[PDB]
Amino acid sequence: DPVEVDMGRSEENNITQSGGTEWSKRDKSTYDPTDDIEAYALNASGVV
Amino acid sequence: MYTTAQLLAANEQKFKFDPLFLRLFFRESYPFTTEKVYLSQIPGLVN
Amino acid sequence: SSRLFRTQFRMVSPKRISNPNNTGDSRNCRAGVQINDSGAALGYYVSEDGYPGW
Amino acid sequence: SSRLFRTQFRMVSPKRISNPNNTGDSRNCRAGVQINDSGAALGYYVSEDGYPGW
Repeated sequence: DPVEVDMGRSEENNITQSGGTEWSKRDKSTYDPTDDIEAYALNASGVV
Repeated sequence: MYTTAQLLAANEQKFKFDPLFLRLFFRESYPFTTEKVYLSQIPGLVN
Repeated sequence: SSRLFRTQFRMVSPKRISNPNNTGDSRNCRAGVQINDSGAALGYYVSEDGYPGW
Repeated sequence: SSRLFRTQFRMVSPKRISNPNNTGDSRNCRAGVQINDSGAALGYYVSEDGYPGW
């Protein structure tokens, strides 16, 4: 039978890039992904 | 009634909190034995 | 290990030893002193030097 | 090198010992007496004579 395992992962830890800023909607030369990775790591509840 | 569950370690869910202000700029501290306090700021401009 | 003797002393004021968080006093816990059933002292809850009191 | 001993002594008034720039008291810098965590004195912020007051 199907058995469910839900760790309780809050959904904001499962970010999708959908919108107008996925990764390719920015120039490779100009943009810096450091801001995005910092924003993602903001809500982590622990040192990454 | 007869499940006999076994408990593992639970989380703690700490809070991201580091002052930097009550440890950087506010090194000084005082009590109040009076109802109010006074602050003096005297400008010095000599001619 | 610079000295041949590793023993050093430190005085403790009576105010420095008290019940943590100024809580109540149970049978085994009285004023920051943990004792057995018969009353023999076992452990102490010494408060750190709170000077200045901030 | 005029003497076999180059060691001298100077007494200091407590009025010459205080927090630099009249700064407030802290956990370790108390009355210009920088101390360790254990409380043992480590350094002193000595100030010269205030007289003459220029």
